[PDB]
Amino acid sequence: PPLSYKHDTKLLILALERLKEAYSVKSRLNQSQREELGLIEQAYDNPHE
Amino acid sequence: RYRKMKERLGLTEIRKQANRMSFGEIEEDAYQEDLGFSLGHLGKSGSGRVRQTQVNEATKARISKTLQRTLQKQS
Amino acid sequence: EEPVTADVINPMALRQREELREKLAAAKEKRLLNQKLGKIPWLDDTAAWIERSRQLQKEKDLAEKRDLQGLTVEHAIDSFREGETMILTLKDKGVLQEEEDVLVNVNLVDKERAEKNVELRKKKAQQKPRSILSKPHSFRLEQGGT
Amino acid sequence: PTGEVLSLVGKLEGTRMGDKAQ
Amino acid sequence: VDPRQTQFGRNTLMDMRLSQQTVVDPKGYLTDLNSMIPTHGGDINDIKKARLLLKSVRETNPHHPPAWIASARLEEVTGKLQVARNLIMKGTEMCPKSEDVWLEAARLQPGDTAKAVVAQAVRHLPQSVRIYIRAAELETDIRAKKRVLRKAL
Amino acid sequence: NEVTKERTAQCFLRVDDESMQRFHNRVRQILMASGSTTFTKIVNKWNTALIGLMTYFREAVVNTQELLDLLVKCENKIQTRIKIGLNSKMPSRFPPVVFYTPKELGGLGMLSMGHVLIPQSDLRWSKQTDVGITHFRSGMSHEEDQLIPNLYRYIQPWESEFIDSQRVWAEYALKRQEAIAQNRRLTLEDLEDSWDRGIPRINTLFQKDRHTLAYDKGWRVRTDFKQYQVLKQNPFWWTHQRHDGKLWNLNNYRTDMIQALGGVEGILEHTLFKGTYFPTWEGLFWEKASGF
Amino acid sequence: TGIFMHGKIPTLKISLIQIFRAHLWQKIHESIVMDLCQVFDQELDALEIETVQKETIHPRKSYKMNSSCADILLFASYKWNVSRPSLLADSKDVMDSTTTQKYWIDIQLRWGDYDSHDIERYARAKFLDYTTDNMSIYPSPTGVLIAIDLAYNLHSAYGNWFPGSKPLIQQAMAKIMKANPALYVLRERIRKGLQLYSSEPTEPYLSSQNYGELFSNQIIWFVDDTNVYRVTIHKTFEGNLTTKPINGAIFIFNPRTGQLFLKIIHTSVWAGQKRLGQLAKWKTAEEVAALIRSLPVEEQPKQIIVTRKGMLDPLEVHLLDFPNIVIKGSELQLPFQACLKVEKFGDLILKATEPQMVLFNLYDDWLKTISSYTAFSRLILILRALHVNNDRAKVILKPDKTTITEPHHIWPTLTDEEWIKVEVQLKDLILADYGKKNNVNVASLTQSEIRDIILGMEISAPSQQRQQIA
RNA sequence: AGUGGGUAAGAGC
Repeated sequence: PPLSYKHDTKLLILALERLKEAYSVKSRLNQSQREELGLIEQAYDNPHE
Repeated sequence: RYRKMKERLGLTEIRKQANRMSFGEIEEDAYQEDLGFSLGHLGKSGSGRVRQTQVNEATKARISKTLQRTLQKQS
Repeated sequence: EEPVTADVINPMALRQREELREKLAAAKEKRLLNQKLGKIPWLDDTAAWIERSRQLQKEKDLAEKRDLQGLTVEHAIDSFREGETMILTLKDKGVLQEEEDVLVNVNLVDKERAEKNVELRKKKAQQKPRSILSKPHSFRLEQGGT
Repeated sequence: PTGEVLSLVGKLEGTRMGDKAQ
Repeated sequence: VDPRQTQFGRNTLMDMRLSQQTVVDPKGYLTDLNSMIPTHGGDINDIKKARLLLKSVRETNPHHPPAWIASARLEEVTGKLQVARNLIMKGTEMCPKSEDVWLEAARLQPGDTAKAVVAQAVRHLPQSVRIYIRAAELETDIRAKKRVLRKAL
Repeated sequence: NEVTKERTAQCFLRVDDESMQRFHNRVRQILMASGSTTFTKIVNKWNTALIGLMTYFREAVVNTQELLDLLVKCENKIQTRIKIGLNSKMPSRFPPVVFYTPKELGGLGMLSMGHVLIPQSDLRWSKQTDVGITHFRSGMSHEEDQLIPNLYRYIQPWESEFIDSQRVWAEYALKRQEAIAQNRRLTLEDLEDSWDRGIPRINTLFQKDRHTLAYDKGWRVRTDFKQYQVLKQNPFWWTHQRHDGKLWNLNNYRTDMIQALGGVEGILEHTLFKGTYFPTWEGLFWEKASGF
Repeated sequence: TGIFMHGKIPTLKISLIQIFRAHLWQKIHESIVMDLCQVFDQELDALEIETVQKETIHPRKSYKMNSSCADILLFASYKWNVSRPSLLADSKDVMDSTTTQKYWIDIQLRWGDYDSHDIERYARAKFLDYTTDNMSIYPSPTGVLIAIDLAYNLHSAYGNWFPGSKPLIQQAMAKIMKANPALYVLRERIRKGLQLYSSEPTEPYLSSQNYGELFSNQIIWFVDDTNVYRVTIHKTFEGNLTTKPINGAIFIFNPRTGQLFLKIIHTSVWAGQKRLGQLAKWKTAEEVAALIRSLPVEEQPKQIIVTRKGMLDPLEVHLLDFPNIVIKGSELQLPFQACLKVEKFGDLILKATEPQMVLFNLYDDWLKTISSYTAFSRLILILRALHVNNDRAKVILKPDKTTITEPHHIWPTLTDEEWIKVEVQLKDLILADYGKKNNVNVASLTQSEIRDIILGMEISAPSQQRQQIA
């Protein structure tokens, strides 16, 4: 994957959506799930990092 | 600290509107993967909100302090 | 006993028939609108249009050479003292509500609530208590004069 | 009127699957 | 939908107010020729309540082009694209002076119908030029473009 | 045949024994993991399993009479578990209105792949007006006791699905090719009759994230392999709602289930609704959880 | 309770125990019995009733289902022509059946089920059984039994009918079923247990407990449309009291900086309008949306609080392009409609011949020495006092002739301690005037109560019989 | 077909 890939962002968005669908119905989250969600959101806020 | 924790664990407006289910008016289940999940009044007619219910950013999902430390080390 | 079969109240059927009637009404309105909307040389010649534009330009050059009150108020006549004047405002009503636009004074509402509350404190057809409570003096205007 | 669910084997073969659906 | 795709691939205003040893600080009214908020779909939660309120606005303020525009766009984002056309046509019959309603009509109605609407706008408002440019865009024929542009001029 | 265009072969379908065993195991683990569990959760799990099985194996249930027997047996198991949850004693003449009432009207909203008759005595209600108390039945029809509509008739067969999908996609291709010339985007107006017909449902063309989904490739394989990452088995391991659309509509089924039960009036007659003295059933809403 | 449980349902046992807690069944019987007593005491002459007695019964009579006793007894004046027993809805009566001088009345409450909720048949059966029962004790062989199904709210009377009793009892029982304190308590408890509501959702609703949360550095806009369509009315001793419409002022006040925006509307707008109220509402919403559009994004408000509840719908309609701008209703009545009572505002809007918009700074120069929170508190206290009296408040505004209101601003310029003294004098004014209209001593009020009065809380209770909860 | 799986606890008289 090049540093100047045209689709470098769409793939990340799709991967994050697929990872996030694990908790689309989970009313309660333990520490592991909330850490995973925090990492997903942090990666979504700063896609380049 | 108590105020911050109450804001974090308190009921949000969108969450408060989520667990309100409209009587009589049946809604089609928009989640194929699970029929037991619904938004309730959220997005449903008769919810009493002309505008869309905004997202309470006080409930944003963020990583722990040690996770931040490890990420900074792995950078 | 022997009953009578009632019409089944089906919300799904109600929504579906409402949508169908709306679609039919929209189609009828579209047909009626198209009834009106369907009634609307130099178009291709450039030189002819140029000549016409020049002739219109020179043609323009040559040419240059209170009685409106009949509503009601939510107060009694004696509530207004003769020797004083007051400001009457509108009463807060829902927009979708289609009641009569009554006219109201805030100070007199405060006084009425206080006396009503005071009356309650003092208190401390057939079957009046369940009728006058669970089931507002006013007078109408005429040409701005009552 | 028992309230038990009956098996529809050997039942309602006069109806297709695409019926009662628009 | 984007034509490239295959089987496998609102309520605006017209009055603005500028902000700059007295107590009274009047603000002169400012008018704008166009006021077109994008579709911004999904911001309306109660579709029926919003439709009722916009109908009430149309009844109370028939000469308010933003009312008609907002009602039509709400109908469009709802999916009832015919009642939106009907509402816009009613607004044009009710607000001939404002060209924004006519531009929305051209945006919503299909080709020939929108061309006829723009012609009706020219009948009502032959001075504004935005309707002329819109009609030129609709008219695919080069001869039709020439005709509409020369009528505009 | 694609050349003779004749009925050269006949294809008989059946639900595999492994699939029936998996469905029975899923229902068994639903039931046995219900010691401390709300009735609505159990009914929702059963409904999800049933729609997954029936939508995946449509046209294959009819020839598998063992599957019909297993389905009705498991539905009776669910009903028995709920009844035991209510009271620790089996009801003798329990009515079906409690189970087959849509969840908005307070019922469990269970989908029935069986044959359940509603006794006629359960289709009568009473209303008090100024003249007195009047009694109403549900239907003028002089037939047998009302049968709740079966999910069987509310799923279109795969053969019809594929024929309709081919016809709809041919129509859409024709519309697109005749709209490129006149230079107009398809604006949801001509694509209204063919709305939920094609297998890649036309709704996916108008989906919000239709641009970012086009770069999602190999999603069926990912969905199938998801069972190795999530602790819960997915009934819809084979299709994606976003990519493929919704392949089943329960609007008509629930419409006819409300109609068969006598409507909201009769259903609420079975409930405490008239005991709340609410003037009407329209401007009301539920609350899933209390404040505390 | 009178509820019969077929098979132990522990969840339903708990639910029904909670619903009928604090002896609710007995209280419902008491309420119905006393309502019938009152309705018969009202019509005591037209029915030839000598007197009416509320018959004493056992404390647990409401649960006595096997047997029954009389609850209400009617004494005839001279003679009553009791008719043949019949259902309540049976208008036809064979009036001349037996003469008597007593008319006992029995009241039964039951919890009906789906199969057993026909209250007419139940009433007839219970009446016959109790009349023919030896254990059941009744004074006279002539009487009536009224059965109420609370689970379905079905009321019916069966038995004897003295002349004129059927229509009166029908109307009275319809009224009691429609309205009854004990029945209302039953309905409320059932609604709470079932957790369904008649469309009263929870939305941001500014009260006196979150009033402190208002005092934050965020941008807030108080929008008021009370003074939009208004007239002046004066009474003439010689002729008739008459009115005259005047201009209106929409308030777009901002507590953060005192930037109060006046939308001045000339009377000419209401020329050919048949519905002035909602037109004023929509005009206010339009002007508010236009003002927010005028301002830059940084200074745009994030909370719009309206004193009136009529702006909750229109604003959301006209603010449909600004989703991050939450609108708050205000249960407490901030006295902002009285700011036009200031001499600098009413004259200005009454001589404004055309609609326009003006800006004011309600915090003249106080912000130089006090925070905007203190400025807002002082301003709201001043407006409360102005709305209260408008005459003694003006006197309190200037303590001495030295205090002169310069034309540049509105409120008089005073020293800090002078401001303290004026504030405490205005507080005393407000408390004394509230006591004048409530017959309550100033010292009788507590700190929280005084805060509520300044904000605008009131206490009233036309139906205190809900004391039956205790 | 069938029994059950349906005991409110408490205070002293």
